Amino acid sequence: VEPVVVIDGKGHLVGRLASVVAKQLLNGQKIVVVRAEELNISGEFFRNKLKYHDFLRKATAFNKTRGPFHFRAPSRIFYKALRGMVSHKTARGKAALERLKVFEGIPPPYDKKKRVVVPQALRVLRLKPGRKYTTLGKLSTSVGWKYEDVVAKLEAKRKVSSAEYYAKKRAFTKKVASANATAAESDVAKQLAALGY
Amino acid sequence: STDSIVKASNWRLVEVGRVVLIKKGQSAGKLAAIVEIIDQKKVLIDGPKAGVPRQAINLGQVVLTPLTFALPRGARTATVSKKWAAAAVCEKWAASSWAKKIAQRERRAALTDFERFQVMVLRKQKRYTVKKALAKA
Amino acid sequence: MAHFKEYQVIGRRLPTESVPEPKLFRMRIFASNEVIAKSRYWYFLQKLHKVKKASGEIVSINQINEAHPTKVKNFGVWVRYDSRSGTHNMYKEIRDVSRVAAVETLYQDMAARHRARFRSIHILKVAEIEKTADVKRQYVKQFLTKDLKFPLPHRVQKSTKTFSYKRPSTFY
Amino acid sequence: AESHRLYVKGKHLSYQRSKRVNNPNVSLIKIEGVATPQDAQFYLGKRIAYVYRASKEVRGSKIRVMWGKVTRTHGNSGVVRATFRNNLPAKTFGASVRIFLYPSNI
Amino acid sequence: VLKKNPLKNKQVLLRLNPYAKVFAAEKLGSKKAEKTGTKPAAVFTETLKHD
Amino acid sequence: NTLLISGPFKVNGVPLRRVNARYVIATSTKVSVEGVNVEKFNVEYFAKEKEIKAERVEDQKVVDKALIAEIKKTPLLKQYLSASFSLKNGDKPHMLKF
RNA sequence: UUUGCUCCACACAAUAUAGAUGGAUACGAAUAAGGCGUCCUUGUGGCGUCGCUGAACCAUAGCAGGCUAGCAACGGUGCACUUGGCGGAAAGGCCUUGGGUGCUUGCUGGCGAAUUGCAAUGUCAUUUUGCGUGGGGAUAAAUCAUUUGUAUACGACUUAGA
RNA sequence: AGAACUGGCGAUGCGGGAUGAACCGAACGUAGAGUUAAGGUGCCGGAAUACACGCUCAUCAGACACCACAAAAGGUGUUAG
RNA sequence: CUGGGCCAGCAUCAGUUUUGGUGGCAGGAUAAAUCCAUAGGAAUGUAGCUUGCCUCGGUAAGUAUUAUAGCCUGUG
Ligand SMILES: [Mg+2]
Ligand SMILES: [Mg+2]
Ligand SMILES: [Mg+2]
Ligand SMILES: [Mg+2]
Ligand SMILES: [Mg+2]
Ligand SMILES: [Mg+2]
Ligand SMILES: [Mg+2]
Ligand SMILES: [Mg+2]
Ligand SMILES: [Mg+2]
Ligand SMILES: [Mg+2]
Ligand SMILES: [Mg+2]
Ligand SMILES: [Mg+2]
Ligand SMILES: [Mg+2]
Ligand SMILES: [Mg+2]
Ligand SMILES: [Mg+2]
Ligand SMILES: [Mg+2]
Ligand SMILES: [Mg+2]
Ligand SMILES: [Mg+2]
Ligand SMILES: [Mg+2]
Ligand SMILES: [Mg+2]
Ligand SMILES: [Mg+2]
Ligand SMILES: [Mg+2]
Ligand SMILES: [Mg+2]
Ligand SMILES: [Mg+2]
Ligand SMILES: [Mg+2]
Ligand SMILES: [Mg+2]
Ligand SMILES: [Mg+2]
Ligand SMILES: [Mg+2]
Ligand SMILES: [Mg+2]
Ligand SMILES: [Mg+2]
Ligand SMILES: [Mg+2]
Repeated sequence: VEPVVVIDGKGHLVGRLASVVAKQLLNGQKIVVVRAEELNISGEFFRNKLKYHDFLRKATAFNKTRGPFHFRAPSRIFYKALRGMVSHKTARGKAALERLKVFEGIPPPYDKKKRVVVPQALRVLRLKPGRKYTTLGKLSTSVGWKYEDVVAKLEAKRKVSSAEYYAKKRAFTKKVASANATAAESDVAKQLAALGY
Repeated sequence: STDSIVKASNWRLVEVGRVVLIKKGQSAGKLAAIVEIIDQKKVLIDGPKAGVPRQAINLGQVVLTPLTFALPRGARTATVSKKWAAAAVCEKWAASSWAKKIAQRERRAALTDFERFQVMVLRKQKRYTVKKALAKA
Repeated sequence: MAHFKEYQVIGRRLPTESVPEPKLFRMRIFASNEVIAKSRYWYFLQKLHKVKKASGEIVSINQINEAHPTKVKNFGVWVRYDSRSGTHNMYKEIRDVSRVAAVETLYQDMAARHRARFRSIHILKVAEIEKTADVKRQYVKQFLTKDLKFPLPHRVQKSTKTFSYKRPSTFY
Repeated sequence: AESHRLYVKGKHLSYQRSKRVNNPNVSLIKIEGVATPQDAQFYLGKRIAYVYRASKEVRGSKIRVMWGKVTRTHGNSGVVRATFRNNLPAKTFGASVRIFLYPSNI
Repeated sequence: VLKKNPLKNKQVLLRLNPYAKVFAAEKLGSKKAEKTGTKPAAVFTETLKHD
Repeated sequence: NTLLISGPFKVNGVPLRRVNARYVIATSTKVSVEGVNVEKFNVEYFAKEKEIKAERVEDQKVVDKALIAEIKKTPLLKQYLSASFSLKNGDKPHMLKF
């Protein structure tokens, strides 16, 4: 129902966004997730830092290379939650996951593309108020992610541009209004109104 | 401007006479009026004009509208009716863009294929003169 | 245990030699159907008198509908209930529009707060509180003020579709 | 006419299956726009078609079609069941499928 | 060779038990009771609404 | 069991033709058909005896001229009748009207 | 080495495809608050308005969309051109100038459709890879062997030789 | 380690309990359509991110019979009594 | 080139089934309510009244049970 679906990762809860994203792929939907750094996890920071550190302390004892890999950046923290919900060792699964793309900050193509939200994974809608939660970027930087600063830099810089863009656009529709009026209550106007339009 | 400025957040209140849009069920889409408060999540509503039977309702399955009128707590249906009429509630309702959007929504849903076709031909005609206007100023 | 109903259950010991026509007893019973109602009659009747149903009969079952089902009222509820370590008496208030409603939430409450399942709870007495400010428990009393009104902050509209093209608002 | 389409767009989700044993004989289908058993009743009986390509051209065309029909509803969420003349490939899980308006009863 | 059910297939319904013919014809799957006026004694309803 | 159909031909290329009832969405809209003969057409009429008869081509014109007469009465019925039906994006047939 | 070699147009035989079939339609942010409009002290400001879903918006008529005559615009859109700019997060895209040109369903005409016989089976999308035309374009190294010992079990490494 | 009655395993696959002799459900000719059981329906995974009232925030929360343990003792956490 | 063989669509049926729409009856406190009538009555006390305060708009207490809102209980 859209060739590709860009999701603004922001304000979403990992596991729930993960669960919805993962079923989309299995059904043939191409999903690309942006701004993973501004993604949430229920529970206060210290907790989820504690958790990640438990993930951290596991590794093939005889060869730390073989053992579980500990990706740190948000996009891949999220890819983990996601992959855990796909049958990723099967052909089908590998295919599913190849319909997915996960970035931190929103980086070209999609810079100018519309992103959406997933209400049923929207932290604000979801978490009870007062309940402590975690921002994924802070967690990541905390366990080794190197690039929060840079993403912040590039993101701000982009938000600048995107503003002048929207401001232009918000003004174009001003112009579209000036000429909307002249026709707004013309005759076909009242006529289209008859049929719900 | 040296005043104390406090953004006074302005909620729809659950109160006697607060009128509500019923969301789900046998009386879905109809307007009722809150008559008395049961508890923090339950109320006693009644919508005589709309044909919604006086009942306890779960505040969940009803949406509070901004419309509120004058009604004495616990009023029986009969006077609930008398006051709603007096209040010109229905009138105010149908005047809201909330109401009209519902009806537009309703109208499109009703269009027959041929009708639908015409809407296109007229949308086409109105766009011509609009793109025109647009390209002039 | 479902949608509750109240039943007048009337029964008597079976008739005999010495007592042609024995004394009729009645209970009000909140059960969800007749078969349970009559069984819960015989449960108590074993514990109060020493009748077994084998030697008795059920003279009538009648459903006691609520008188004024669309009049909000404040019920007082007296409960005997069993816990993991003892058995206790309670009193609580429930504001509702009918007796049968009151009981449902009583039974839910006993179950949420004290983990008491239906079996571990006798309903002693349920009675409308005629004079307001005979209302004893605050969680009801705070609904009894003049010109009561409250808001319902942070409203979470359930979405139909899975993606939405606007960041939602919680603004009731 | 930018559009030419007279079918409703659909996905091929799965075979009928338990937790650990599948049934290739029935196929579960997700019909775009349909969200409830109530709704999905409308498309019962209708003709499904999976359309695929191939190298070895047969009928002058290198396009082939697997036909079958919607047979009953599934679950609570507009999902629906289908038998095809020959069970669908299974590589097709997540592929698009076509749900037609005939046999029409409108 | 094939058990036909009488609750569908009116024919085999009619083979077993006729009267169905008159039953249907005379409605009486409906049919109203005749009204009466028996009102319950005061003691009856005192006890209903008792305690 | 089939439905005699006509278009009309001059309106959108469709002939007086047979079509199965189960492959047609009957719409809500309707044109009067009182003044149209429609008697001579039957099974045998269509019975395949490449090269179209001069009868068929004539009958078409007879039937059509009346229909196009009645069609033209109402605005855009003719133009509608010429345009082809197709499901647009997010048409939900299972509750569209027609 | 004797085939050459690379780049732009469309051309032909194979080849493959996790699955086109009107449009992936760009603020940021808050959610016990905000969007849009409008004014101003340009701000924790004034007034108005909106939500209760994208059930939107845009596009959608024409042999799978033919041929043909005009009217009213001077708009729309597509294709190659052209004037400026902007984009490095993977910018490989965006805005803009001036014409040209196909179409234009904003509107009014003149034709065409059948017999594909009552559904099957009827738009063809893009990957590669070989050859083919003609146009532009470029005219190298690597390995073996030999040699150094900053290297070395063998390969490998590091040097050197017209 | 050793008896009692019954039901099992052994000799028996099948659906459930991830896993598994013995639990739950249910016993088996080749198949079609339907309905179920025990058990489940965020995603892995077929099936409501269903409805409703409460309770709970754990810098060691918790999450389902058999079953993969926890006690005496204590808390001005919080809820009801 | 028709007839076979096979495959398919539609129609009318039979057997098994699943999912809707709609018609007529029965029972109960011959549902309970609403509604109507009447009796009584209270407060989260409607109107008036009294009273300081007042921007003379109205306010706050006191009185007063329908009045310039209404509600509750019984009976019919
Ligand atoms: Mg979370
Ligand atoms: Mg982790
Ligand atoms: Mg380590
Ligand atoms: Mg597996
Ligand atoms: Mg940038
Ligand atoms: Mg005990
Ligand atoms: Mg007990
Ligand atoms: Mg299945
Ligand atoms: Mg478009
Ligand atoms: Mg505002
Ligand atoms: Mg829009
Ligand atoms: Mg034309
Ligand atoms: Mg034409
Ligand atoms: Mg053609
Ligand atoms: Mg002209
Ligand atoms: Mg030309
Ligand atoms: Mg077909
Ligand atoms: Mg040496
Ligand atoms: Mg046993
Ligand atoms: Mg042995
Ligand atoms: Mg066994
Ligand atoms: Mg286990
Ligand atoms: Mg047992
Ligand atoms: Mg898994
Ligand atoms: Mg599922
Ligand atoms: Mg804490
Ligand atoms: Mg136990
Ligand atoms: Mg305690
Ligand atoms: Mg032949
Ligand atoms: Mg049948
Ligand atoms: Mg009255």
